[PDB]
Amino acid sequence: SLRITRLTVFHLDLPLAKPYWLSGLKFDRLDSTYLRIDTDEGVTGWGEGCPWGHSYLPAHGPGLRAGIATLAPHLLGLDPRSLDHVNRVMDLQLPGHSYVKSPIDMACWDILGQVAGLPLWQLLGGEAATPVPINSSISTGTPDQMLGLIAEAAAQGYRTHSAKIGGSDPAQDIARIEAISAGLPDGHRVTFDVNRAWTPAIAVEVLNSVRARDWIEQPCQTLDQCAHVARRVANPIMLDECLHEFSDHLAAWSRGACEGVKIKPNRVGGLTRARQIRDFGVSVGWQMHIEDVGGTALADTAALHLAASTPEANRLASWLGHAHLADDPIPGQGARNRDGLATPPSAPGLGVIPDPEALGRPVASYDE
Amino acid sequence: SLRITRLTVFHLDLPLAKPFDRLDSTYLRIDTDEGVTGWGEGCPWGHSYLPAHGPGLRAGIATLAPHLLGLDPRSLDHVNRVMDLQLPGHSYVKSPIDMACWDILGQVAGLPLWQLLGGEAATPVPINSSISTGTPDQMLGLIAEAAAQGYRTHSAKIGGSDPAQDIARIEAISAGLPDGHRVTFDVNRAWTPAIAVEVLNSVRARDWIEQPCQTLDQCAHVARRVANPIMLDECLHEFSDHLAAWSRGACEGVKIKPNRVGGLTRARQIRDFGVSVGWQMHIEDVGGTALADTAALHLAASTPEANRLASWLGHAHLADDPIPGQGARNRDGLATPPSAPGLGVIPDPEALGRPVASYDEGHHHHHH
Amino acid sequence: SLRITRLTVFHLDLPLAKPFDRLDSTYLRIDTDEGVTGWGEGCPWGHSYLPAHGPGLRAGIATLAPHLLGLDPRSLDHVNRVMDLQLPGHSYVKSPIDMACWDILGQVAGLPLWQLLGGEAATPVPINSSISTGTPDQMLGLIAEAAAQGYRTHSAKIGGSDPAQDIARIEAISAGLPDGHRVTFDVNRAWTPAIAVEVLNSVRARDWIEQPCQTLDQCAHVARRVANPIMLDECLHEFSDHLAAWSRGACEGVKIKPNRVGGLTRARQIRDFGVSVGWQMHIEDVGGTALADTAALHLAASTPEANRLASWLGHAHLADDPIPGQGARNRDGLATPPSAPGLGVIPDPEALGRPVASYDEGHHHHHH
Repeated sequence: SLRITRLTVFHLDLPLAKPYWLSGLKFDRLDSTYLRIDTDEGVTGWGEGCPWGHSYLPAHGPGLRAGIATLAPHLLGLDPRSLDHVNRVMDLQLPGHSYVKSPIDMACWDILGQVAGLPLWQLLGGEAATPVPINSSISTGTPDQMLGLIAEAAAQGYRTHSAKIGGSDPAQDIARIEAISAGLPDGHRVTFDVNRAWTPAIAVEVLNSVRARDWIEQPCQTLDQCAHVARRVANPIMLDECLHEFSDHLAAWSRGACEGVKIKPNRVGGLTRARQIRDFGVSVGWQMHIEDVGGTALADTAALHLAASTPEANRLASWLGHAHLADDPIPGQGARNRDGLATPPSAPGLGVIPDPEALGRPVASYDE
Repeated sequence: SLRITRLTVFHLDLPLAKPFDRLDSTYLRIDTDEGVTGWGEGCPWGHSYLPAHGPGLRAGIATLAPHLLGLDPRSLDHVNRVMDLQLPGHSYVKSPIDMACWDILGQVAGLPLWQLLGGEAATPVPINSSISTGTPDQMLGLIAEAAAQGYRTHSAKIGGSDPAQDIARIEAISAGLPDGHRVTFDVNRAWTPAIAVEVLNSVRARDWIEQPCQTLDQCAHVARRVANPIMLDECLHEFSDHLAAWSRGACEGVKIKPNRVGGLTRARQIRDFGVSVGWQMHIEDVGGTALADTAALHLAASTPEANRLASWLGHAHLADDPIPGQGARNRDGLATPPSAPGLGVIPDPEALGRPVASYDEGHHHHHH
Repeated sequence: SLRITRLTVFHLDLPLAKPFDRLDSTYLRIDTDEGVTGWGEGCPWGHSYLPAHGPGLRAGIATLAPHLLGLDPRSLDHVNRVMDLQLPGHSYVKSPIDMACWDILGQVAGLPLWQLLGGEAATPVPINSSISTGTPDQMLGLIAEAAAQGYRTHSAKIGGSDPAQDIARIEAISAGLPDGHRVTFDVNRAWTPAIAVEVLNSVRARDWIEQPCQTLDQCAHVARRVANPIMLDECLHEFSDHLAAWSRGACEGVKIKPNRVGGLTRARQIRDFGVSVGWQMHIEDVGGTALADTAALHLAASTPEANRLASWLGHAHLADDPIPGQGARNRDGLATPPSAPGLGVIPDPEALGRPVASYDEGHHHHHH
């Protein structure tokens, strides 16, 4: 009886606070898509898809909007409360393209929350709007630079740190790892994030040279390569970018490839798909970072609802995308960082409402 | 801010239509502070079928009651976590509690359960018959009678220590089906691997065989050696058993029963897993009234059609009805779940009788 | 020192002969500074068949265009590496780009593509028919018609939720073939493992079964349990999927489609792997005009005869032809690739219409 009536697509140019200079490109800004879903009864949901550029994952801004175009005729007329059904239709009408699917799913969850009068964290089964620890991002440099950046991060109140390492020089990674692990303040945690920059050979060489037993995030490009490394080294392994769908998680589990995963809605295709993965992780005793790939506090809030509803023993720190942006299109809205922690809203649905006058003029609109 | 205020336990002596001649059923009413009230049923098929019995169910509620009081029943995963913390195992105890909390959530949301479980419609679900064991043409008599009733799937009970009569049963039934109709051979753990191998490799029929043997290991052994699709049921008590079954490659379908697996929250995760791996599923409860039948039918109706087989209605086997004209009933071999908010069945406490237990919150200045 | 100078994108609305009633095809012209010009086609079979759609293809070219400009198109592996760096996945986008660079390389070398892919001759390749689903003798009518045309291999479309009609289809078609002729049963992911096991073990026919199920895991399960050769297709998106299929022992053949795998450079590696492990292969594209058909036929013709099965020509299903009298065409159920340098098909831009996009190199002192 409830029925999707209009889909409206907006495009946001979001400059980064720290641009960086790629070898192939000055990586300057993010191409975010906001999606508004209107229904016949005046309940309206919002979703965000914002890929981390077009080189990070199988995802890009222009493809996201092109994907919505293709899906739009089929989403019109659906009951947005029947969430698994909406996902089935999307998967029927456009296979893959999980980055297209995530803001559509997110906006339907928003509608369902408003209709039920429940915040997303409660629909996802959580007892409370649990404050979720936020991790810092420590850029690559010397031993002394990164450890100075860590002391800076600790002063802002971060207690979990993502130290960015990697490159095909093993000896400087060894010196980075051993300095950072030995020079942490008390109670603080590091993850060493390699972001696929190692081959199995380099991974085996550095990790077997090192006394540190901290988390290693996604050392290699593929699951096969990562599972190879895991058999040969002594560190906990966190997987992330190689995990595109549920069957990849099933594969990671049966190989014994990891002790933790990151879950990111824009990688896996929304909150419906991300919740199934979360629940699987709980069942098998994974520890999990739950965040999105990038963009505004809109996407950040969606994933933090999943993070907060996740049991304490399985939940690790979240990352907030909007902390790295220089602009804010939804000021004072959604889940924000105060003293190293972020709390999701308890308002029905997603609890963040964009003003369309802050967003510019719609790039596309679809109705029937 | 919604809270559980009272738990009330009812016990129902239900005579069977075809006489072990009666069932011990437990009804559970859960009251809240805002006057929304949920119902659940747990009814083991005797005490000898599963790790489950009537007296144990009420002792389990007794054990769990102090911990359920004061919980938010909309927070369904949290409620399941507390129950698992406070009484490990005992999934037959937890099934009615989780059922009644789903009921509350649906009423609070204004949504029927099949929609909360993601389905697009109150889909009419095919019902299967139970054909009791006899001679070939005794059972072939009973199938024609069931076909006359409007059953299009049939569950024929076979098994024994004697291979020759089970061969004659299978080949007669399978060749002498009416057109369009399906038969499942339910052996119900009666075979050893040896007999299963001899029977199934002497037989031209390639119909479903439901749980040939006692254990997962034994069933996986049979499956490697025979040509039939294998359906698993009684050996699967939690999600990890389903994971083990998939990794062994032991089956191509599972039966999902809320009283075996610990309720609807646990059954849904299993269902979603089964859809992911391409299982076909019978979704039904273990026994009892149309209350437990309806809860399972909401899950069945919300399942994709490619993965959904016929349901079994327990109440069809009873002489008594405590909830007349209510819930999901057989209409020409189909059953449609209700589309009222929540479960869509409300017992009258006058039809049930006097409560065997009641559990309440108490004042701090109270004196006897 | 050869450089890409311009990329021009054309969009072609192609009506189907038998009406979903049209195809969205993309033609791509790549110009160089030395005046040698290459063409590619990418045409997904609707948007619902693979992770692939028309609008996404052009958005993908848009994303990739700045990075392709100024590359040497003779350096084919390098071109594929840049594309993989700049847009991960999206193999349907990359297929026309790689195709057009092969075209350039062939013209530059003075060699037809089948020779650059190592083949001794423009070998005439057997073509297979498509037999749409019906009754047994409907499909047996359509096979006799295809036999009259000169088809000696037939791809009969089967599948459904109903085992009994698929059994009757298979046994009639397989027994009622004309002598010398081959049938492949293409189910196209329509079966669950349960139905696949029941159907294939009820059937005397030992013909090819093409992709019974949705996933690699599900197909590997069926193969362990049945007697037919299994052909894999839609589940294989990159080289690592083919490696996984071989290590699982899931199949005895694969279909290779350039639009699924990311073009000719990726298809060749797969082809060479398949020859090494003793696979038999159908080599064809996903759909579209004789442009994409010809590119696939160059690969098919260069394949050893022991490993090569029949090709399918997409253009045979279209009402329109944008490139008349050109490329590889059916002659009595055989097709010979051209022996002109490169691809051996040059579109006229006047027959296509006005370009939907164009991308160019720009001067540094330029002002609007």
